[PDB]
Amino acid sequence: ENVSGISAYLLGLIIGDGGLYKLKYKGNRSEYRVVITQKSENLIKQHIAPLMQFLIDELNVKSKIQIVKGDTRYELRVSSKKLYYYFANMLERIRLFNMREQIAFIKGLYVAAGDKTLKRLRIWNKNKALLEIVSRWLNNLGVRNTIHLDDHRHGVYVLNISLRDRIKFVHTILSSHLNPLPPEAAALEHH
DNA sequence: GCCTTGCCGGGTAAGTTCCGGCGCG
DNA sequence: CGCGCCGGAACTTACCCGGCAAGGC
Ligand SMILES: [Cl-]
Ligand SMILES: [Cl-]
Ligand SMILES: [Mn+2]
Ligand SMILES: [Mn+2]
Repeated sequence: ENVSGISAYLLGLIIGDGGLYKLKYKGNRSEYRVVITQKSENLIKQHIAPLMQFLIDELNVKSKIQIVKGDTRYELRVSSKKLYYYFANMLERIRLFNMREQIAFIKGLYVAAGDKTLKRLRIWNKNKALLEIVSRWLNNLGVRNTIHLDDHRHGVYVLNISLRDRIKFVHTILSSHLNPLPPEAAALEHH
């Protein structure tokens, strides 16, 4: 499914560089936000926003995509109870992702929280349970990896992908045409 | 000879929840 | 009155990045 793949990709970005927020305001007012932030304006507008917009249209979500410029980064934001729960329930059921969704999610998580040099293959996150799920998926895909506490200070774990399986990881996972290619993977393929 | 990877410090790119406003039953 | 989109941004915790050296083949 094209929509489930894009969805899993976006969830990867949300988990890695954004979030899902249920806000309560003065006067019993409220808001539900789907958020992805990124320093690069181009990435948010040229790569991420069009995918989100496709999803919004497919799901008949009436809300608009907002791009807010902040001091340190751009924010892509959709204010939508419907889209919020769509992603929050998907995240709840993450262990049940099929292979396609797994790969889309890993791509997204990597763009957001991965080692972009690709000299080493690493993903940082404070959620060990999350990295452990990804570890299992990678193993099933034949990509060896380890999880260690990379930063004792702030308690951020790292998922290190064995360079023995660099080709398999990059070609089979980052470069799968089953769903949107991460920018650096698209570049490699077009050379 | 060199690759790999745990480990750790460097200079910062994300995240999180406020605010005032509007719309609508 | 009770909720849910919009637009902005202040505030908080950094961001992944990259060097080093131990191990192992
Ligand atoms: Cl990438
Ligand atoms: Cl509304
Ligand atoms: Mn990021
Ligand atoms: Mn953070």
